[PDB]
Amino acid sequence: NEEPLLRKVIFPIQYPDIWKMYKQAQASFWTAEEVDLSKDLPHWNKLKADEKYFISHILAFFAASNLVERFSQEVQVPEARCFYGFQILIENVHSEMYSLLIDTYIRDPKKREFLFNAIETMPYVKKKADWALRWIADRKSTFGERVVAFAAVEGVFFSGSFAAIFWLKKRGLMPGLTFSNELISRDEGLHCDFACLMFQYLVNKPSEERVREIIVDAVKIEQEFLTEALPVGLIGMNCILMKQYIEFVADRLLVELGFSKVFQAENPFDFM
Amino acid sequence: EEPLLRKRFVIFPIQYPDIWKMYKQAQASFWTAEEVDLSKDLPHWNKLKADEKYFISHILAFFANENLVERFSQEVQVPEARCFYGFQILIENVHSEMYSLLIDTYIRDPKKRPYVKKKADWTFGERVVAFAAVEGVFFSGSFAAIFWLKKRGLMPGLTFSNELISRDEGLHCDFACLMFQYLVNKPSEERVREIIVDAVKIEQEFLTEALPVGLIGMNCILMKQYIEFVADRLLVELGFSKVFQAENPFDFMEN
Ligand SMILES: [Fe+3]
Ligand SMILES: [Fe+3]
Repeated sequence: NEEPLLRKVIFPIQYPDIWKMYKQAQASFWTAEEVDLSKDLPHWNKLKADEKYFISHILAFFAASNLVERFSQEVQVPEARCFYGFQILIENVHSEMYSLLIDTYIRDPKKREFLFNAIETMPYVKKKADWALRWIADRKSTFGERVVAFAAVEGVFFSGSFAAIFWLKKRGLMPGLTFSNELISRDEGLHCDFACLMFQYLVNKPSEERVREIIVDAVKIEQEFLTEALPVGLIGMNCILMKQYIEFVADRLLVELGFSKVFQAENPFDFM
Repeated sequence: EEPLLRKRFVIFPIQYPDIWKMYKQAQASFWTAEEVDLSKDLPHWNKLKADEKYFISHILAFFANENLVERFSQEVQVPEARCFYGFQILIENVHSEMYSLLIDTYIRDPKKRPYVKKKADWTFGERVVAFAAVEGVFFSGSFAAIFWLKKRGLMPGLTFSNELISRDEGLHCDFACLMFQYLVNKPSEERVREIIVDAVKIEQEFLTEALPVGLIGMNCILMKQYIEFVADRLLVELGFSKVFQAENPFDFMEN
């Protein structure tokens, strides 16, 4: 309780800018039903064996993916709690959408079964697990550290896959997948932005050194996935350029938290 | 332990269609505070008596917890249930914003801007019922009081917000009953009564001793009856029998 966010009639609003972001969340409310998948199987069938493997897998990883309930309890400002309550909900809309997309492109139930049991095995899930239990759950962890981890989960992890799905939009393919990709990644941006806003109200925040360790570690994990394990070559993208994008994204985040760049990586993707 | 408390990778194909249908119903009743127009209430408020202002402000003060759903939501494993609870969390935030706006609209003077204690102190199944009780028994008499204001044609912002909020609590309370059905081990009829009947006592004391509905022209004996009626309706919903046998006295609460 040295911290304004942490210390124990919502109106009038004390924090207009926390509140403005809640209001932006509400403004952009949607449901998985809103998204039209009727024109997708034709485009899907035009994809090649390697591109279907890739798309079906990154979807499964999106689906495989509860720290927000913890922040909502911990943070004591009503304005913030409203934003986290909306975040809980919209995340559940994300899951529905991924389930819908899979069910639309993987029609046979046993194929879905093979697919998911594979994905539980894989490194990307274990590595992201180990990272969160290292930087969130450790309980030598601090609140400032968790805020930075929180921001990374939203803005570094899956950043490369949103980009991959945007690359397909460039080629006029799969309008339901790409349209839902836009809504979801927009939602993540806002969530990443909110975490960066909270970080600005901290009395005790972590060393630039420490902020780099959390962030650059996620970059390690995300780059490995999309270049080593499930390479973007599978859908005609360049690996080197993707590693660079992940770093541009991570540099942007460091600067949002008020620190200097580490990688100096420019954005390689016009379409982004 | 229990199906609702035990362990999914992908929502579809839906497993508990009845719980899912409730989530979809919640989604279909989405609203925000700004959709309720409070710009004709102050003139009405200024025409009220001293005792009507007293009553309305005080119930609005007690209207102004979903810590508990941030616990149910974490404990329940069935994805369809977790979806409903997510949406419930959102809607109670809409409710609080609504009640803050109302207070702010009528009690413009900052300086001006009990029952509380009895609620505070007051197995998964027990918590479900106590949870159902909060939605259903607590504040049911306050909902009826504002439906009385509507019958006299007063305070249209308050009364409309009340219709919306009442409807949500109905759904939220119904949902706690659907959860209760799915329990394999549930407390006996004896425990439910204790929880529901303690609830009724607290609510009855509140709207007839501390802050009598007589202040807005209502009959207390009848308000006591209606609270008992709501409690009865809950007991039967949870799969038990009535304890009070109370008829709903209010013709205006019949739609
Ligand atoms: Fe998110
Ligand atoms: Fe409720």
